[PDB]
Order: sequence, then C-alpha cells, then structure tokens
Amino acid sequence: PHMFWTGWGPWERCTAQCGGGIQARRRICENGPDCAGCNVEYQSCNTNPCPELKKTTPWTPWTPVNISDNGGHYEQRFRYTCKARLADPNLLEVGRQRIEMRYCSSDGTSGCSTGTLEVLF
Amino acid sequence: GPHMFWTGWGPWERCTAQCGGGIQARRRICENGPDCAGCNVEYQSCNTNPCPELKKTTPWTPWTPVNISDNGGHYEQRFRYTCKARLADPNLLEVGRQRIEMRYCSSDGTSGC
Ligand SMILES: *[C@H]1O[C@H](CO)[C@@H](O)[C@H](O)[C@@H]1O
Ligand SMILES: *[C@H]1O[C@H](CO)[C@@H](O)[C@H](O)[C@@H]1O
Ligand SMILES: *[C@H]1O[C@H](CO)[C@@H](O)[C@H](O)[C@@H]1O
Ligand SMILES: *[C@H]1O[C@H](CO)[C@@H](O)[C@H](O)[C@@H]1O
Repeated sequence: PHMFWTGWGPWERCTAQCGGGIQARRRICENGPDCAGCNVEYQSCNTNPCPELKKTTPWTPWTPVNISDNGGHYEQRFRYTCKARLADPNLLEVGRQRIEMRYCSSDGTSGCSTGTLEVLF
Repeated sequence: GPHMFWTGWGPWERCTAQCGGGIQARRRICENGPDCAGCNVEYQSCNTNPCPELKKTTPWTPWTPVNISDNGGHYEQRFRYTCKARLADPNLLEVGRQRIEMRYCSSDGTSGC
C-alpha cells in the first residue's frame, strides 16, 4: 500500500476578527508517516481594518452662558467622543473628568469675559 | 541522487504585533527536493501581553458661569476628559468632535429647566 494524503479540510477559525489574521486547513497522511509535503496550510483572513469604535464622554452639567435672566436665559452643555480602531470595545474607555473653577468679580483679575457689557444696561 | 534534506529551522521572524497578541513565522528549505516530507514554515503566537493604556485629552470646554449671579460676582467652570485605549500606536486613538446642546429657560416649563 502506498502512502496518500486525505483531502484538505475546511478553513478553520481566523486568528483575528479584523486588521489581519491567519487561518489553517489540514489533512492527514495515511500509510505513512512521511508523506511528501505538509499536513497544514495557512492563509490570511479578515485583513480589512478594524472599525472605528466610539464612546461618548458624559455631558457637562447644564449651565447658563449668560449671567442675567432678563426675560430668560440660555443654557448649554457639551460632550465629546472617544474613538479608536479596535476589535474589542472593552479596550476603549473614557477617562476621568477634570474640572477648573475661577471667580469673576467686578474689578477682578481671574480673566473673565462673560457679563462685561451688562453694566451698561 | 543527491541527498534530500531540510535545512535547520531559522529564527522566529518579527511578531505581527508588539502587544495584545500576534503571530510569527520561522522557515526552512528543502534541499535537493522538491518533495521533502513535512513543512517549510511554522507559525506561533507571540507578544500576548496586554497593550498599555495610551491616553489623549479632549479640549477644555468653554468657561461658563456656574449659575445666574444675583450678587456682584459669579464662579465659572470648565471641563475636559481623557480618552484611553490599550494600544501600541497612539495614532489609532482619536478625540472626536465636540457636541453642543442649547436650551432657553424662561418662566414656563416648556424646555425642562
Ligand atoms: C500528498 O501531497 C501531494 C498531493 O496533494 C502529493 O505529494 C502526494 O499525493 C502526497 O501523498
Ligand atoms: C487540497 O487543496 C486543493 C483543493 O483546494 C487540491 O490540491 C486538493 O484537493 C487538496 O487536497
Ligand atoms: C525534514 O523534516 C523532518 C526533519 O525535521 C524529516 O521529515 C526529514 O528529515 C526532512 O528532510
Ligand atoms: C527545527 O525545529 C526543531 C528545533 O527547534 C528541530 O526539529 C530541528 O532543529 C528543526 O530544524
């Protein structure tokens, strides 16, 4: 009896979800053990770039943007998005909020420009 | 004829990732073949330790009053955040666009202030 290879099996699972991985398919040498050639073959898979994953920062608190409520006032809040090219959303995180505080007075020096013109009304 | 044999395995080549898991190959050559028994290449995983947390800061939000000042002065505040990702390359981490919402607060309750 001469040695022979079984037919190639299916391509198995890819090592990466995206950004490039490899996968294998296999076969068996019968009546061997030393058939010519190799019992496993590899190819690349999922070579497309990973998608952009997004996470939003918390909103800042609603605060006035005007220092007077003459007939009402406007309020605003802000937020950003954090983005990364990843396969796992657990690897992207929004870090700790930082806050700064200053006091604005009439004859002040903290560098405020908000209600300067209100004195003229 | 001439004796057919495999050269010794070369060294493992460069890992496809520096962290978070990649693959690397090593190779050998069938001499006086070409039908050597076995494989001319092998692959293994490498650099499976987690990538470091790389960080980028958002821009500061605008300085805004804390509340409507009944007295002469008022406090103002602003904020910023950090974006973090486990990566080797900081270019793959980005701070996105700033979103701004605005409402008008008056005597009625039509805007939820
Ligand atoms: C299996 O590998 C190839 C066929 O795919 C040949 O060298 C031979 O048939 C071997 O048994
Ligand atoms: C597997 O590889 C190809 C088929 O994809 C052929 O050379 C043969 O069928 C082998 O078993
Ligand atoms: C090379 O591969 C193995 C040794 O590592 C054997 O099947 C044989 O020596 C071949 O030439
Ligand atoms: C490479 O693989 C092992 C050594 O790592 C042995 O089977 C032989 O030295 C081959 O060339």
